[PDB]
Amino acid sequence: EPCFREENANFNKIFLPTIYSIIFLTGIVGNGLVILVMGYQKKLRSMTDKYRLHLSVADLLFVITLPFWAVDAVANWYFGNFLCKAVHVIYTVNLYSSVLILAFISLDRYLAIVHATNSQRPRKLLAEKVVYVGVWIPALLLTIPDFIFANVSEADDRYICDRFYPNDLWVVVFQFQHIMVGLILPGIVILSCYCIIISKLSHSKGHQKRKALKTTVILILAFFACWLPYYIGISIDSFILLEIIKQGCEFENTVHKWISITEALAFFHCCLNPILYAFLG
Amino acid sequence: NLFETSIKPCVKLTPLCVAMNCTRNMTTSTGTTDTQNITIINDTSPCVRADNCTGLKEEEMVDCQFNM
Repeated sequence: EPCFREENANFNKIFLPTIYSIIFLTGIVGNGLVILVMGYQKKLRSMTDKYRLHLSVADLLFVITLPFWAVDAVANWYFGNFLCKAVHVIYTVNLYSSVLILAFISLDRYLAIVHATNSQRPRKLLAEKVVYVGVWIPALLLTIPDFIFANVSEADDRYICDRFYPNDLWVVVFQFQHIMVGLILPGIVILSCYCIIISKLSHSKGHQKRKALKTTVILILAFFACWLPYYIGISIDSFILLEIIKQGCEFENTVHKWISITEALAFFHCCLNPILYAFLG
Repeated sequence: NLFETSIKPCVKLTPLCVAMNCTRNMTTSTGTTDTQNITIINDTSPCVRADNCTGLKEEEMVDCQFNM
């Protein structure tokens, strides 16, 4: 090899803004309809709905700023350093807090099915006071490095808004900690929650009654199905940046194109609260 | 005089045999089969730019300790 190179493929240069724009408009429409019918009207019924409000709010403050990425996918970031910093920190807080409250509703259903008698005030505790300190506070204190390191750059011709790090090992430290807090430990927590949920629901097969779990089950399954190929892509990129799986340059370029299309596919995770609300599912 | 003044040596050495104890750190690299094909290699070759192109062997460096 003489060197390495940067190159975006020609097909996704038009394909990524299409996905970005369609998810932008369905995100703003669905999140706006959800907040207008629920938060302004105070028409919510169960304790899951407040978490759905939080998901809608975080989804909003992702999706209105997503057109800046829709511009910068094909064009140059002549916007500014502060705008790039802001869009990166809000992308990361909406990547974190959605998984956090999705774990929280699994904990809520766990508390619902087995502790149906000896917990009523804990529901309003974990839905009113615990939410602020356990969702937004960790998702803000995990977003100091993209507040303090993020910058724009003119690398040759291109004005680039992109996550920039001092060396390569910081990237894989972020990626390993990112997959382990974004998929892995919520994986075990949510998996244990629903495992105990169905294990003690099997004791009461003679009284099925509600079946209100199915909304949250479809939500967790669709969210993990949208986000899993992004996680395996960044795991493969971490493994090639530990230079243990080296094959060549064009393999890592195909990894880059895979990352682009799988993040575009993982952005589908926005319209899962309002679509399921519209289906009443 | 220009050679001595321009690039100054770090160590200047005069002729005197001094007994010393030296260890041998063998830098062993095995060579492959000798290829006799001609390669007119210019400056635009990919091996010279990455500086990973087949050249001379790594000679065995010697560490020595001496008291003077």
